[PDB]
Formats: sequence, C-alpha cells, structure tokens
Amino acid sequence: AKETFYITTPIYYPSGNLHIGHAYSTVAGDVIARYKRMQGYDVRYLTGTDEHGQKIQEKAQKAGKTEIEYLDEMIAGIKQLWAKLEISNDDFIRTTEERHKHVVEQVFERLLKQGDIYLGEYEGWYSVPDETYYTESQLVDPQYENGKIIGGKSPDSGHEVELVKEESYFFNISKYTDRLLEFYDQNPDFIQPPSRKNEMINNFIKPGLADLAVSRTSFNWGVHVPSNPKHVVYVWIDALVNYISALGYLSDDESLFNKYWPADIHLMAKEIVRFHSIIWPILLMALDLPLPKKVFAHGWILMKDGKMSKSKGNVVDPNILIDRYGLDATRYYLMRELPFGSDGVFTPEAFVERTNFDLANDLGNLVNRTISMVNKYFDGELPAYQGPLHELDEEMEAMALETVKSYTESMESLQFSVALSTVWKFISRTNKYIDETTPWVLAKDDSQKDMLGNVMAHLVENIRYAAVLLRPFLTHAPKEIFEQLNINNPQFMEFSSLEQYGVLNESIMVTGQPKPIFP
Ligand SMILES: N=C(NCCCCCCNC(=N)NC(=N)Nc1ccc(Cl)cc1)NC(=N)Nc1ccc(Cl)cc1
Ligand SMILES: Nc1ncnc2c1ncn2[C@@H]1O[C@H](COP(=O)(O)OP(=O)(O)OP(=O)(O)O)[C@@H](O)[C@H]1O
Repeated sequence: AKETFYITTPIYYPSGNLHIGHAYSTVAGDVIARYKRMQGYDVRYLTGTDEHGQKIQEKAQKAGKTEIEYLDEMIAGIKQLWAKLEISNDDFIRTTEERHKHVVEQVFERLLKQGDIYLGEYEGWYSVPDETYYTESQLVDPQYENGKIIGGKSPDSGHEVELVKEESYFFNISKYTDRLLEFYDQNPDFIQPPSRKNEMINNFIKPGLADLAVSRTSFNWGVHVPSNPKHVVYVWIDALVNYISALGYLSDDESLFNKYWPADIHLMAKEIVRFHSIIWPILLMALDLPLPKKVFAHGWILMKDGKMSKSKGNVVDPNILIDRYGLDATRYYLMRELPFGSDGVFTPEAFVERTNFDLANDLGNLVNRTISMVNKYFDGELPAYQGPLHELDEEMEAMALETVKSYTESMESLQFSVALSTVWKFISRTNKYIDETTPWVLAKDDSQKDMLGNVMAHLVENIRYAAVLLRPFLTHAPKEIFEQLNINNPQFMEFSSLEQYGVLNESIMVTGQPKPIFP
C-alpha cells in the first residue's frame, strides 16, 4: 500500500478575519500535501478552527449574536477563503463539534483518573491592552510587600497588571521532562534548526516546567469537565487534541486515527513551537500515544509596524489579492517571496513585480511564443521529439534533469522559495533558447524544417517539465498549459514522466486559439 503522510496547520482563532499570515501557513501545508500526493503518498491534510474561550464570547456578545451564530458566520468565511485558495484539505476540524468535544472530555477525565491532573488555584497577572496573563517573574518594576510580589507592570507594553486567582486543574508536566529530552535525542530533526531546539531546552525545560493550568472556572464558553461541570477545559488540551480528534480518536470509528497518527508534520509559525514541541509531546506521553515526527515552524509576514496581526489591524486580506490579481499570483507570491526561515515584509510593489515579471512575462510569454510558432510554422502540428539535434540540446536536456533533481532536494527540505527560483532559472533559459536558435531564420528554407521541428519539440518539452514541477504550487496554470499544448495523457503530468527527456514521440495538434495563461 501507499505510505501515509499526515500534515496539519494550526487551528486558527476566529476572533477576527484571517489575513495573508493565515493564508501563508495554509498554502504552505497545501503545497506539501500536493507534492506528497504527486510522490505517491496516501495524504491527509487537516486544518480548522479553535472556537472556545472568553475572547470569542466577547466578540459574539459585542456583535449581538450567540456564540455559535457568530462562529458559524466566521467559519463560513474561512471555508470560503480555503475554497477560493483551492486548498486540498481533507477535513476541517471545529472545536465546537461533538467529535472534538468528546475527545477533550475523555482525555481530561483520563488524566484526572491517572492522577496527572489535580485541583489547585491558578494565579496570574493580567494586562488589559496586552490581553495576556504574565507570571510574577515576568513583571517589570515589581512591587513587594513582606517579601512577596504584590504588583507590577507588563514587560511588553508597560501597563499596570492586575492579580487574578481562580480554582483550576493542573497537569504535572515536569514528571515527563527526562522522557521528553530522551525523545529529542532519539529524534534530532523533530525541532529545527539546532538553535531552536536549544532555545526550547534552555529557556523553558531547563529552569523547570511549571505545572500547567489546564482548566478555568471564571467563564463558561468552552468544553466542561464531566466530573466537575463548573470547570472549562483551557486552550492547552482543547486546541492540541484537534490533531487526533479529527481522525476519530475515541469515537465509534478510529480507522483514520489508526492509519494517519502520528503526524508527519505539524506546521505553524514560530510563536507556538514551544506548545507543540513541549506540551503536546508530554500530553501524548500521558495518553500512551505515539509522538509526531516533526514540528515545522516558519517565520512571520510583517508590515511596517511589526508582525501582521488580526487584533492589531495591520492586515492584508487574501480575498482582495485573489480578486484583483488572481489565485496563481497570490499562491506564487506567498511561496516565492517569503522563505520559511526568515521574517519578511509584505509590500504591494513586491507582489506586483513578482507576479507580473515571473508569471505573466516569463512563463506566460514563453507558452504563447511557443504555441504561436507551432501554429505559424507547422499549422498546429507539433513535430515529435526525436533526439538532441541542435548543438545546445545536450546541455539543455541535462539542465532539465538537473532542474528536477535540485527542485526535489529543495522540496524535501521545505525550501520552497529555492525550488521556485530553480524552476524559473529553467523557464528563463527556455525563453533564451528561442533567442539563441532564432526559429524564424530556420523557417526560411525547407532544408531546415527538421531542425525547426526539433527546436519546437524542445520548447514544448521544457514547458511540460516546468508545468509538472509547478503542480504543487499553482492550481490553474499547469492545467491550462497542458490544455493549450493538447497533452491529454494524464501520465505526462506526473513526476515519473520527467525521468527521461522527450516523452512526446508522436505528433500533437496544439490549440489554434492560444490565450493568456495568466491571470
Ligand atoms: N487565543 C487564545 N488565547 C489564550 C491562549 C493562552 C496563552 C497564550 C500563549 N501565547 C500565544 N501566542 N498563544 C496563541 N496565540 N495561541 C495558542 C495556540 C496553541 C496553543 Cl496549544 C496555545 C495557545 N486562546 C485560544 N486560541 N484558544 C482557547 C481555547 C479554549 C479556551 Cl477555554 C480558551 C482559549
Ligand atoms: N503574520 C503571520 N505570519 C505568518 N504566519 C501567521 C501570521 N499570523 C498568523 N499566522 C499563522 O496563524 C497561526 C496563528 O496565529 P494567530 O492567529 O494567533 O496570529 P494573529 O493574527 O497575530 O492573531 P491575534 O491578532 O489574535 O493575536 C500561526 O501559528 C501561523 O500559522
């Protein structure tokens, strides 16, 4: 059977509209999923929404709507966005669904029964503008009384914090410390790069993992603990178990869970790596479940006032980009312009240049020039590939195969910007081959009709390579390119058809009415 590959995005918090930051993660996961399907894996790709907590209740109440009324509307918009981006997610998990809530309940009750969780009192220091709870050691300008911290200010904003106390269940995560460090040793690529792993260990694990406050009693909008109804399960357990609840864990049908768990890749931005690389494996250990194989963290899309944030309002709406510039342009920009190992600033000027110069100009003109020449010189009948007849062909056919090899290395290491630049080196060289060979000169005399046919064959086969390699990234252009070239054999759209250059060994009738590939 096909080997399974399970990839997840984070579940997003619908306290406001999603922005291109969210689209970046979801498109990234989609490219991985599409690539793995093309490599012959049995893929499951999950995304969804994190719907509980005070902030959601507040948003709903402000809008004059019930919590579920508010959420259903937000979720409809999120699902519409993923459909518009042509995301190939196999499921959409909502934490309000009973399939999820059942797992949250059962996990919590199991940990209580085992004694991993016990009843205590949560204490935190709340800052209104930061919407954050701090520990006493994080406070700046700490005020003391009888050798005990009684007040302070937020380290982020400097706003006066307020002491909050409430009954809360705690999960003793520190018991699992040695097992977690052992796991990191046995799985050296679980967290990357090495600096990030050291970061996790030194900042959080080393000084000692504090007990984790896994319930709250001060609000009602969440999953209630069956054995103690006045407690609601907090973010840690509720959100993290989405990755297993979506697979039917602890349901009447665990077949998806039995197949796909453990996840091959959990994808996220850097700020939630700690939760996925410490809390999540510890929770899984407490449940006697296999751990995920890899946490993949990318950087932030920034604006010129910091990280793009829906609560801040410094946002770019992907719907606006798609509506104005098209889907291929939007997906291309996200994957090409913003490497995962860096934070990058969005600008409209960079978006426009990237999509006009690379898509419409470089690739789009290559296809139109090529088809136009086939129609002009051979009345639409593309001559069959024969061999490397032109002087430049040997080296260019070698470049095609090297392009596939390099691309594969980049894709395997999740260096998508590099994979794309590598494909574009080949596209640009194919345009240069038109200029070098000057087909119009060869079309002057019937003595060169054979060589002209060879040049046309090489342009089309180069285009085919590019189109196949772009199938994980672009959902419209490759299909359109195959349709205009009238390559109908589904096999010639797959990676295996790139092993040996020159598959089109019969003549084909290209389109007589070519049209722009983009937008
Ligand atoms: N937006 C949230 N803020 C509180 C997060 C904890 C402290 C913040 C730590 N720093 C962050 N920046 N975290 C973050 N933005 N999201 C997050 C994502 C995954 C996990 Cl497991 C934990 C937190 N919570 C949320 N997404 N879900 C939630 C679910 C159930 C209930 Cl009852 C209440 C809330
Ligand atoms: N600016 C961004 N750059 C890259 N990814 C992002 C960005 N914003 C959100 N994401 C994706 O969404 C996930 C959750 O981010 P979250 O929605 O908490 O950020 P946010 O938009 O700042 O939210 P809030 O404004 O409510 O704090 C991230 O882990 C990441 O996968």
